[PDB]
Amino acid sequence: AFDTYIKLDKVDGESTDDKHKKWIEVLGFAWGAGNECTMESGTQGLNTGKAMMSVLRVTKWMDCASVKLASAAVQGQNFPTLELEICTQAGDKFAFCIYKFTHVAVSSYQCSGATGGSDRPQETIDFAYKEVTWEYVPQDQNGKAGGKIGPEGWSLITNKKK
Amino acid sequence: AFDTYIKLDKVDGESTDDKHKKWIEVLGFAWGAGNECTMESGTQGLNTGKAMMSVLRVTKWMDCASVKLASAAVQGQNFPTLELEICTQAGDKFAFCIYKFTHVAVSSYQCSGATGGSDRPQETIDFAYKEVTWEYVPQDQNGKAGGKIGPEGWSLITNKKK
Amino acid sequence: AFDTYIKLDKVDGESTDDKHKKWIEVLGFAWGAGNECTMESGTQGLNTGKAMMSVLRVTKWMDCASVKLASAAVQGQNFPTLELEICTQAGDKFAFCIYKFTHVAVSSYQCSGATGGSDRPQETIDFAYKEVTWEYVPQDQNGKAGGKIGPEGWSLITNKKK
Amino acid sequence: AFDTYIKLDKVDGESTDDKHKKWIEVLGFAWGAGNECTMESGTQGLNTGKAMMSVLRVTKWMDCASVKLASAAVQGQNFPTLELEICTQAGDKFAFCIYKFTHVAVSSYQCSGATGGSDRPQETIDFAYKEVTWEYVPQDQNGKAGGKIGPEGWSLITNKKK
Amino acid sequence: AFDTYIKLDKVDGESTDDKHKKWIEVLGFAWGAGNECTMESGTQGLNTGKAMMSVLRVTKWMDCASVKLASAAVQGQNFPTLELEICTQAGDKFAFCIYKFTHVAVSSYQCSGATGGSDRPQETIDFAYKEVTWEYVPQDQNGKAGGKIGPEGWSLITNKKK
Amino acid sequence: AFDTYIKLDKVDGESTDDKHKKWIEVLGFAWGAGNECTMESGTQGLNTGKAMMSVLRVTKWMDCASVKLASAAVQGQNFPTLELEICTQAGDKFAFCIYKFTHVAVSSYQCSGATGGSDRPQETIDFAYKEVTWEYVPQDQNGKAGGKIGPEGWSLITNKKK
Repeated sequence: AFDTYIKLDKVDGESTDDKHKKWIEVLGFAWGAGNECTMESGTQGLNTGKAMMSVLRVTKWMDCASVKLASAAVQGQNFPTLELEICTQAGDKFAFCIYKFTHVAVSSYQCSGATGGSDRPQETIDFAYKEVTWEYVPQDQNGKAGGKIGPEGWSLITNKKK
Repeated sequence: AFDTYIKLDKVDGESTDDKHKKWIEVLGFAWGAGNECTMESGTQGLNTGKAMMSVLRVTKWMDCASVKLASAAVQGQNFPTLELEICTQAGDKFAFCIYKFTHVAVSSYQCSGATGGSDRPQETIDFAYKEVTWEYVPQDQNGKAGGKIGPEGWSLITNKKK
Repeated sequence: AFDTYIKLDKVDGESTDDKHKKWIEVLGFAWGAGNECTMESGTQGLNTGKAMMSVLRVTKWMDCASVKLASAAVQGQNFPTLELEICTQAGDKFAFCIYKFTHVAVSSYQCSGATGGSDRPQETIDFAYKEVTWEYVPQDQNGKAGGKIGPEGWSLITNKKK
Repeated sequence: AFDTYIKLDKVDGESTDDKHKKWIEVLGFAWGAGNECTMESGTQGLNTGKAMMSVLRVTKWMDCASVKLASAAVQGQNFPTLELEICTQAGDKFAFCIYKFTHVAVSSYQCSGATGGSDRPQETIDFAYKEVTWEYVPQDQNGKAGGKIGPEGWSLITNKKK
Repeated sequence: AFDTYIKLDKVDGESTDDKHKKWIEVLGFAWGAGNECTMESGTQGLNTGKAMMSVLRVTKWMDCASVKLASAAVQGQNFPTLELEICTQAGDKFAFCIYKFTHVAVSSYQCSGATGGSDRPQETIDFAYKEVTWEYVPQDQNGKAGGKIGPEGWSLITNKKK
Repeated sequence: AFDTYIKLDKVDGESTDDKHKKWIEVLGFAWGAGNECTMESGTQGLNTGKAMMSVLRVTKWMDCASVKLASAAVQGQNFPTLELEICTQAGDKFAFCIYKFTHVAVSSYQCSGATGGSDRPQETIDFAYKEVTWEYVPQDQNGKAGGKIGPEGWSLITNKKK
């Protein structure tokens, strides 16, 4: 259920499934946005102010991407595009949620090792970006998919939509 | 027990039950209000000062509303009306508590994915607003409902009741 | 054991037991007082300074009082009298502790809903006040009650006892 | 094991055991002292500076002392003497630790009620003081007691020993 | 699984396995790097700013290295090289991750003892450094290893790569 | 396993084992040292700066030493020597780690009592000092001991080694 993959330009991960070959296998993502809307209690309009977005926080094991992720950090390396993709365990293994970032960087890379229990050390990566898109897809109780829900998004270079 | 649904103007969720078609299915809500009454210990009257209210914090899975919720955030999108509704599992599936917000915005949208366990990622949404109403309904031990308890509320535009 | 009820002037709760009809059924109360006695280590006398008291923090389910409690908050509504009462499960269901507040307000009302597990949402209410009284009653191991322990208390309008 | 009792001048608690009639039965005490000795790393001598002591934090159920404890708080009531006593479950139910405070006050009284589970609400009391004494007594593996370990202590009025 | 060893110049640990004789056996490592990339939302470029790296936090039992580690701390002792190495439990016990630090110091040494349960006290060591290298190696599902992933790294003396 | 004893000059504890008669039996110790080595990222050398050490935090039950420990606190009492010693459960009950402090004080004494469960109240003592030594001893898998690992240490009066 909710198997998550993520793609970086010229950065081979280790995945194996048909639709995500050499992608990076990821556990959790965590991501957020929201504006500066106060509870005011004195102003007539709402007053949304400015828009804002959060880094994406990826969790995953060590793989073949580690070293590049490690270097990316201290290198301030610019990527054109990061694609996040969560795909259904059942149904048709399709992506019911397709995220898309543009102008991405690794803002932090962390590493740590349980020691003697769970296999594979675990890393946590923070991906800073400029632009992004949501895209969601429902699933027919009959197993199959349904219509895709209008790909929308936002840009921190323009402070406009999509 | 305590099944919670929530409605937004022109924002189809995914619900299915008769009374809440295409509504957004929600787990928890959390909401609060209260004034600035100090323990003083020097003033003769009570001294309630100003009134205040909190954002509503919704919890729910990803659905078809996600993308719109996502966009709403960075878009500062204004909605006329948000209706919250908690409905009894037994009895007559009626709403024993009907909340009503007027002039609503999404102040924050957060996203996160367990990775490989529970199904469906989970989002947490903060809804800023201008006005609102409580409304509660008791339930007859004989299963059925009882009289509705006077719909009351408050406005941050007037700082008056109802 | 330790069943707690609480009464507000013209504010029907939902209780049912003989001695507390239409009272508000409550789970926890939490309450505190104490003065500003420092560990000094330089002054000869003790130096109690000023007296102080805390809000009472009530916990309970949603009931018929909710809406009034909700309104009370933003309304800064003044009540003459709040009576707290904890009554023995065994023995004679009598109140072994009788609290009494005078000039009460709701300083905050909070709401929240588990989602799908425990029944009934849960609210937490903070009651600000001016005056109050303890009153305790022992219980005879023979089941029955014993003498009542001198009703005492204090006032924040006078900073005197009882 | 480690049954704790505590005595206040003209303040009947509820205890029953032979050696502690009408004393107040207590669960935990928590107490501390220590000076202002820094890790310096620049000064030749140690440099203990000033001496200091902590309030005693008592935990216990509601009893017949509650009301007096409650009043003591807001009243800044001065007591001459508080005796703490921890007594062995086995052996001879003797006190292997005898604490003694002089010039005591209640600096805070807190109250709280679980609601519906454990019996008896629980209060936490902070006792401010001027002077105090330790006294400890070993126990013969043969069940019986041993010699008492020199009653020592300290005073915050003199900043001298015993 | 994920057995971790670490080597210091002229500092015999206690390990025993063929490939890591007299090395120091370690449980967890924890390590991190990342730059100062803000979510900006006003600047056109990304703006990675400066690069930065974290201390390495080692966890291990007391061994023969303890005393030297202890002395290193207060001595500010400079080492040329610290090699970290995590080796597969299965396959060929090879190191699928080879870390390499240059110009290392012990910035802190901590000690602590459970008391009576787990064997061996536990120490936590922080290793400050100047330079370092990642190096990772995949593993053939057929048990054996695969190609090594380009040894990269970074230097805080140059603020350049590798 | 890892049985810990500690000795103070003219301060009889309660221990019983042959090698530690009347010593104080202790559960945990916790102790630390380390210098002020920054991650700099601008300076060429390492830059260890100053050396520093932590108090030793002892945990133990109440015994015959309590009262003296209690008095030591408020008395700022100077001891010449504190010896810490952790001894193997198996093998030959020898001390595989011998700590030695010189010019010791009790900087804090804390007390607390579970109430009715675990036997014996528990105290936590902080020992401030001037000087100290590590000393470790390996153990032959054949049960017996091995060579002792050079007794080293440090002084806060000189800021030199051993």
